[PDB]
Amino acid sequence: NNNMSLQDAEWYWGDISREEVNEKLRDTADGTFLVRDASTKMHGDYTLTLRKGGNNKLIKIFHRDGKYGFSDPLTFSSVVELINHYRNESLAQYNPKLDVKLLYPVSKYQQDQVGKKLHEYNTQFQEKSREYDRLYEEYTRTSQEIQMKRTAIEAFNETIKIFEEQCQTQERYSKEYIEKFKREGNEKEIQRIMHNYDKLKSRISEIIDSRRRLEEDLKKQAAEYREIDKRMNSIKPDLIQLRKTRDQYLMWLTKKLNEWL
Amino acid sequence: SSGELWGIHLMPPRILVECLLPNGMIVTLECLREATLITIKHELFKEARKYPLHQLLQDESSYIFVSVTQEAEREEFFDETRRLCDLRLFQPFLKVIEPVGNREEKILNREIGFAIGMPVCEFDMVKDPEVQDFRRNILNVCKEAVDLRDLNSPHSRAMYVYPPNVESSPELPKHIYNKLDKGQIIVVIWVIVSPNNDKQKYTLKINHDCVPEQVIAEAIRKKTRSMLLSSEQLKLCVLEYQGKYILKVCGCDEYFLEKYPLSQYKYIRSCIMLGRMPNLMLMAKESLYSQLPMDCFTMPSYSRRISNGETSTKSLWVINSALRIKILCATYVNVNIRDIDKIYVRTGIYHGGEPLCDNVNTQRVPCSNPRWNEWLNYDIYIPDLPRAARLCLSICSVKGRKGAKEEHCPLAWGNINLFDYTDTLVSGKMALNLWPVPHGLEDLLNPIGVTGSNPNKETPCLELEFDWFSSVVKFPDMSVIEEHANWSVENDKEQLKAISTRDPLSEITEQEKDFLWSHRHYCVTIPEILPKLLLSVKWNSRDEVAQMYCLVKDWPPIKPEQAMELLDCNYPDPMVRGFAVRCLEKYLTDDKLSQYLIQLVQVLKYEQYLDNLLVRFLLKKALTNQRIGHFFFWHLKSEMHNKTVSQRFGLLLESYCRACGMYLKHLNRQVEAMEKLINLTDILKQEKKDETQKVQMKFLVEQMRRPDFMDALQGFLSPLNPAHQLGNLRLEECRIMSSAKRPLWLNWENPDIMSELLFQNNEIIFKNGDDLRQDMLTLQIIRIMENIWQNQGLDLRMLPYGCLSIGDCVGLIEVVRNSHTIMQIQCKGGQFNSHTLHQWLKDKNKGEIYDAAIDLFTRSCAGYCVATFILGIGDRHNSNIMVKDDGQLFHIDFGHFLDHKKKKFGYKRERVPFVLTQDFLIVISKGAQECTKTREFERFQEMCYKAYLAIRQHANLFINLFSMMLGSGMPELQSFDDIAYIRKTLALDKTEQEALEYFMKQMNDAHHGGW
Repeated sequence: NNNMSLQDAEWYWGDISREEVNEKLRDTADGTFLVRDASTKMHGDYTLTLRKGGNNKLIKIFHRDGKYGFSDPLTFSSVVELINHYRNESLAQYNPKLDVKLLYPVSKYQQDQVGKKLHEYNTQFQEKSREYDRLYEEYTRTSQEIQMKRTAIEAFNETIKIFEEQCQTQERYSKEYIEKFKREGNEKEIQRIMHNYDKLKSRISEIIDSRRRLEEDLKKQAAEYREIDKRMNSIKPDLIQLRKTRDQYLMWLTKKLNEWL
Repeated sequence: SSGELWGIHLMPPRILVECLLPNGMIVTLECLREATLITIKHELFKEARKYPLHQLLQDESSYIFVSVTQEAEREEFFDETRRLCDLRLFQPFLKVIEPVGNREEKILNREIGFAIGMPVCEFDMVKDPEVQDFRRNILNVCKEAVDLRDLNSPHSRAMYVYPPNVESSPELPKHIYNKLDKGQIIVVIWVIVSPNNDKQKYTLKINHDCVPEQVIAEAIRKKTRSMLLSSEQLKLCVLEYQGKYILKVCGCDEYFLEKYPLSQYKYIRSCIMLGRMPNLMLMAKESLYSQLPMDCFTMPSYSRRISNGETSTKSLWVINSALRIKILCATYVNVNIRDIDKIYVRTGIYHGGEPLCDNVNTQRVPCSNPRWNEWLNYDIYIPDLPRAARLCLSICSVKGRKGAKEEHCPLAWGNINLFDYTDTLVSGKMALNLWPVPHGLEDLLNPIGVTGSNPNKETPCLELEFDWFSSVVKFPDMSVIEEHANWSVENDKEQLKAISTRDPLSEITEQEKDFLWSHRHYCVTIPEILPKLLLSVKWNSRDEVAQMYCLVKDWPPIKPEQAMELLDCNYPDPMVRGFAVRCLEKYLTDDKLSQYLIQLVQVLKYEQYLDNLLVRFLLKKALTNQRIGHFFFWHLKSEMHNKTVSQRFGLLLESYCRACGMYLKHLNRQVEAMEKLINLTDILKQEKKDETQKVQMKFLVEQMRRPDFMDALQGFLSPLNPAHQLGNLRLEECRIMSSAKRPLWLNWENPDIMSELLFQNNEIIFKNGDDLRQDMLTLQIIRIMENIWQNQGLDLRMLPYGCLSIGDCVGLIEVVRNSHTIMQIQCKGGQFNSHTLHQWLKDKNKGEIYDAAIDLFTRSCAGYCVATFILGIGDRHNSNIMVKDDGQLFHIDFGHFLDHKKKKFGYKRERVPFVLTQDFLIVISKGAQECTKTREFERFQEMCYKAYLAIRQHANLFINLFSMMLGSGMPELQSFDDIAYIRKTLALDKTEQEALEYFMKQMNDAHHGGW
């Protein structure tokens, strides 16, 4: 390559914590490398973040006597030269951990497409953030209410099952009082046994009506609960994507920047 | 009748209850709320002969009622003493079907279901063999604990009911050793309290290391000296009275049953620390033995069910094929058609948190046709699969428009254990009900979440087809692994120590991992290096996992607070977690177990099987200690609203309540009282948002004038502290606050006979709608840091008051004596001068106790400044700080214990929430025009620096505790990036000298002092 300066490297980021590296190296193909500095705050630390096999792997770079290298012996004059060589090779000289090649840098330059152009973007953030929480707040209320109603038909189902057997208890015992109490008829209690029979039979009509009413009363908000999930997921990626808008607007400035809004 | 699911809140004058009859008729009877089932039966059979077919009627007590409750379950109401209100009736009807089974077992089942919060018939009606196997096999440890409870009865039963509250270490810190006259304590003994009214107090000058046997010996030798002078043989005849007396904490239910040094008891140590006189009392041991109830435990009905086989399975290490999983189809995905373009299924094999292979995705398909039928291929061999491997997968949607930059978002996630609990590899067709994506989650997959299908059937479901290898495949036995073991065949001592000294969350490099694995045999010399060694090994191999199993088999035990880290989400292996459980069994005391009971409960979710060693250890400890068991039940009950952990916590609660003994009565009384309070708060909340405090006051006094609420809100142990008894409810002090979220202040009375010298009124704030879990975690951290400071030699005593969550966004908060908020401080007596707080403390107390109040104020300020800076608790306003009259202050509202404000209003806050206000400077400096150059402020700086250094030295424990609480579900504790805040504030990466420099720079930035 060339004797190019260390600070202005394409792959290099300075004073970047572990969590920024972890969130930047997400859903990333194999062979992606990233060079940063350790949080131990000694000079010439230069941790390298190679992501292989779905998880990031940290490789230390040493600075012994002005030379660089992952391990003894050290024979690299410049860490830029070291990374260029390891982009040329595929980690063959080291332990054969799949021998991946440094292929995809995390470039801060290959992206995109002073106080005046920041107030307009802050105003639109708050209005949509509350709506997503508004959908979620009644998402919990409907879901809990559905479960309270889901068990209600089950509660009605037992009462129907109890009463349906109860009318059968009369019917299996209906045959014994067919004639011996109808011998009298007019003043005998047979005028009451059907009068007792229609009392309970009218009662089970209301319960099966209330159960039938509740059968479709449950599905009205269930589709609405289905529609709320449709409406909530139709706005979910926008909340995630509008969060990343700070990535391209906190550079070139770093005062009361955190206070102006 | 109440519940308000399909009915209404029960306030009828007289409630109509319909009645059936076995011959086939119906009876209408109007009755009252207070009527019992026998009372119902009286008017039922009064009109039974009036109705026809009276000859088919049997005897009065010949059969039993049955009806339908609000839980959609049929309840055979065997208990005839129940009133008409508490029946939880869903429909006002009654039926009789005659008894068919054992009355006592179904009474016990009803009690267990009520204490749990849902009927156990749900646990009966499940087709999963794992649930039934767990319910069958946990009764072994239940029976073992019950048998242990009666080894030397009645002593063991007393130890179970009233376990001794003992300090963890018998050693006594130096800062409280100098508070004793020649190492002796003065105790006051109350004796022979009786209807004879011969109450006596005796002051005993006894040493700190004495035993309760010596205490009663001194008490009887001081009591007998007044009634008789004795002839030097009469006094020697007291050898028959040492077995007849048991100490008790006066005004509390804490007995000194075990033979311990007196200064090791927490009550005596607290009395020494705060300076109060330790006031004890004596009683006959026969009274204590007679007052405790008979402990019974009978095997349940679902046991004794023990009375498929082909080629005796096959070992998994003989397979020579890769891993294939077929994604068949999703029944529905609930996403918009025109807006969101395409969906796909993203899967991946995981072990804990780290993947064992690259994640693979199916081809993107439109929402209209969610059918894939694609064989996903993973680059992991079948024998390379570890025991704790899991398949983590989710249904995701892609938005590839607006110039590329696809917006991959999750719709629903799920995890399948790749191995059954019977060590068998997953095979055949399988259907998974996908779980909803948690709020505020960024990652595409959810490997932190628990396994299993969603019980809810209105959720997306995916059909999984697993490869079939002509027979069921079993994980190899330990003998086969040991056969595969041993088949693989300086200045480095300092490097291993340097690796071991750092926190578990520090950076670990590839060369460090290779060095650790290359020196794995030398790592036995440093037993503390086990977590680093386990992160060093990669589990996607076979021989090295066998080697690590061989190493863990012979690994020496480590500290409980170190092996307790091995139970978090990073280590899912059964062998590693079993080793951690063995260390906990052999090294963790009961008191430290109660210290970390909440985290040990919350790390039960990371377990991949219901039946394992950790749950057996926790249940065996809970069933032999009612103090541990009380908080075990309440911690398991507080998380039962969560459907994702409802099943396993419910089964555990069923086992516990089956074998907890006679504590079911007290737990049921607490459940009844808290349920009535929840109902009252819900009624006052959902209906009276826009009513002035007079309306809520009159409604509350009308609700509490009812006989049932009074009868349910007396005579139950306080859930915050089981020793405290909540007796008579005085309604004069019970009130509603200024309605922050309508908190409920409740005042009770001590029913203890000898309780006038102690507090006679128990105050608990009832808050509904506020998540109290972050407050419990903050107060636990506060307690642990205060204990560390007191052990080190710093008298930085703080106030970690009681706080417990009893359900979904509801809980109890302990209230302290004589505390006023700084809002209330400047509200009265005068636009407030800078000398307000110092003058108020001068007016509250003066003379020779003025200096004690001042230095107590300074020590409390130092402790809480260090605490709130380190933890990064939410911004301490002047309304979250309350100061007592004696001088000590504290903080009350820990809304967010890890800032949780760093994402909004900028990106890097790193703020100090509690800054020393100028009034605080004036009072700390005893009142002066200048504060900074005062030598007292230099002493305050020294206190703060020493406290910060001690917490920095012990930061590993706090990091482990946070990593264990990670999986609970708090919004600000969802990934290790949240624990990165507590890691950065203590400056673990920087060395010891410059970490103090960072602390000094932050504390100067807060105070605007160049220094």
